[PDB]
Amino acid sequence: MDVHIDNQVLSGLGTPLLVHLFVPDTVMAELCPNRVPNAWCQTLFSDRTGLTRVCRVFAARGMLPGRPSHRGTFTSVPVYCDEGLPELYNPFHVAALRFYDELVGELQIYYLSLFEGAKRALLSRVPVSFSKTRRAIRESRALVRGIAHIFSPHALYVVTYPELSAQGRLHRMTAVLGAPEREFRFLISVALRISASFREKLAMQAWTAQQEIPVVIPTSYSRIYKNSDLIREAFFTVQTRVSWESCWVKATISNAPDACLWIDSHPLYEEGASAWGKVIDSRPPGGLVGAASQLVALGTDGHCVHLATTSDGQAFLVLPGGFVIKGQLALTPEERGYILARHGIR
Amino acid sequence: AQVLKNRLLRVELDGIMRDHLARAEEIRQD
Amino acid sequence: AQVLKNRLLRVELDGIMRDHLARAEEIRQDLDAVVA
Amino acid sequence: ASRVLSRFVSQLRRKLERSTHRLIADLERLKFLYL
Amino acid sequence: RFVSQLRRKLERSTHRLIADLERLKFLYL
Repeated sequence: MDVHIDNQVLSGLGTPLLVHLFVPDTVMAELCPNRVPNAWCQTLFSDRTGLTRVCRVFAARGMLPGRPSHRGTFTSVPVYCDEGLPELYNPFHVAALRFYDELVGELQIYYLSLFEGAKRALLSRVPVSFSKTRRAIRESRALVRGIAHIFSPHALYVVTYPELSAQGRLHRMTAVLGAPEREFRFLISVALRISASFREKLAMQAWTAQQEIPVVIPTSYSRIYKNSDLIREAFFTVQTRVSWESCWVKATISNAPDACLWIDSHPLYEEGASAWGKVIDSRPPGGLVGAASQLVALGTDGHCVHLATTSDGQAFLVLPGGFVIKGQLALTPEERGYILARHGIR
Repeated sequence: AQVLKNRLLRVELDGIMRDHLARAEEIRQD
Repeated sequence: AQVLKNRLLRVELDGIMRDHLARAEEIRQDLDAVVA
Repeated sequence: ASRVLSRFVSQLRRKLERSTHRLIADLERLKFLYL
Repeated sequence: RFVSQLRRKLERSTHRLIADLERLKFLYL
């Protein structure tokens, strides 16, 4: 319970009330491989979308709960959406975290899964952490309760405990949707406009390939890939469930820091949720010929479609087979600032 | 959205049962 | 296809489960007013 | 004598039993509103 | 004093029963 009293006196500037929680290792293992993170709070609104300041959450892992039943990581969620009096709760209201060590993996949590279980679980001197002395005397089992998670179907333990007035006001609060409805529709909107840009670039040209990346191709390429076999190019737009892991936003976050290339690569047909948001590097002493080795290793991928984004506002789609279709990236810069505030600072 | 609403009705349903079990306190003195 | 149909079944189900409490509340408010 | 006022406190206990059914009763209406 | 026992056992029987009805609801979906 070390992180509980570690960000309860630090996050009190940006947030009135702080919640203490657990994440099991089993539920967040598909967020990040090999438990590489060791956070950033950004609660987005359901009907009142906007943008909010980012709050920092101190989390430390590898340390168990008081229960021996499950052993997982520690976390905390700030609650600061409730304007003025926090007696109102916003229902169907997400809270999004950016847990990280070196930014990797994302977590989304409803306020309703949080708050329903929070009521369910119930000549100087040196300065003393009065919260630390008050935390130490509870030390019991029923402070922690297991609550199912609506995003990912697992039990997420919250630890609340009759500590002080700050949690004391918390369980007395009650009040009388569309928060994940927007982010899917937004990403599919920009994916539809990108596929329309590729449609008009294939239309103003002949229906042909320019083949930016060289790779050798067999004679049976029109057989083993059928005539107008755009099955992957059909279903590409359904396969992009994520955006903030995608390389599509990696160009927009890298405009201010200069310009490299980013790759969203997907399986020809359901071979696995492959890869999102990687780098093609010209900075290190691998150099431009080292980046060209990566790009020909990209074009030689015979079982994956590829999408390329540049940081300067251009988008490409590399077919398996070295073929490519040029395209444009440009969008209304309100959504640029929207994504830039969704990730971090403007 | 359907499986979201299914877990969403299962997380709200225990709230009214916890409220009823809180109302069952006043039963014990009557 | 038919989550409309299962939604109608759960709607009529919560209707007939509200029926039991609408039955029981008035009977519980009748049996305590005989104390006069 | 001493058996008079408990009959008055019983209706006060019934008063909260009457009024706190609305706290349940608006909640299923909210369930129908959201779902 | 005999009214404060049968009424109490029957409302205990219905407060277990409304939980059984929500359990039948969870049995449905």
